[PDB]
Amino acid sequence: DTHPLLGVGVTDPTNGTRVWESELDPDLLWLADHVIDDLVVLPGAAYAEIALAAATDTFAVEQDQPWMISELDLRQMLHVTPGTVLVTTLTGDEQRCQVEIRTRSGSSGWTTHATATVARAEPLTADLEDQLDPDDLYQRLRGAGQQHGPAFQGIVGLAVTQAGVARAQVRLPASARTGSREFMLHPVMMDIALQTLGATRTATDLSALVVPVRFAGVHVYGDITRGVRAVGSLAAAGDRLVGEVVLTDANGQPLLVVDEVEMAVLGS
Repeated sequence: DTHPLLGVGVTDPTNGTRVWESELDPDLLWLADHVIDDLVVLPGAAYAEIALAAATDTFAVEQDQPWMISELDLRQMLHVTPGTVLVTTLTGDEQRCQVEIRTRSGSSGWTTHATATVARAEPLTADLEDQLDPDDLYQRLRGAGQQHGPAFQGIVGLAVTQAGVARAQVRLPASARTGSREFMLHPVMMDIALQTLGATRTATDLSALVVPVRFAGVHVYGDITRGVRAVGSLAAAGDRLVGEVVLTDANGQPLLVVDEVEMAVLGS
């Protein structure tokens, strides 16, 4: 009953830093279903889950979704090969804390893949659609080398505003369901929410694919797995493009909102 991504923790008495190691294998539940250029790469959303899971395991809190992620940098993609060991540290207090997520090659070597700053949760017109075919979006993304398996195909309905906002109908697929219990936030479900940015006009106007590299302000209010509508916008500023996405209830209540998703073109 231990967290399938985070694994088992131990606090280093020398410095109060907490440390978890975890065995990752491509054949792990629906990891196989997120691939890039024929390589299984762990989805960015996973780091968010790990960071939350790490905070929860460290500090007991009565609140249901007690954390928000101030920010999260996706410093390097992790190609999930057999017997990958994923190593998480956490420092800081129960108000604010830093997570860092690495993989370890043997002993004496680590590669940092993500860093997150977790904090306590803060509580809670002729823009009309061109209907779109989800199967098109997926086939396009397959063409740009991103192969979403069955578990990650949560976009069951899709459309774009004239303003270029992607509005999507999402259902967490069957294959993604199993193993679900242990997650503070379901990485597949979040990934799905995030895939809408790919349908945003800025993104489409851009082979090569656009991918998140940074999150800021990820808010969780419930079992996003219950989320059914996902709306993503993506503007281009500076040299850099940044979107928001928000995932909602059947009763239109926000389940997950990420205030900022910095994106970047990747050669494929």
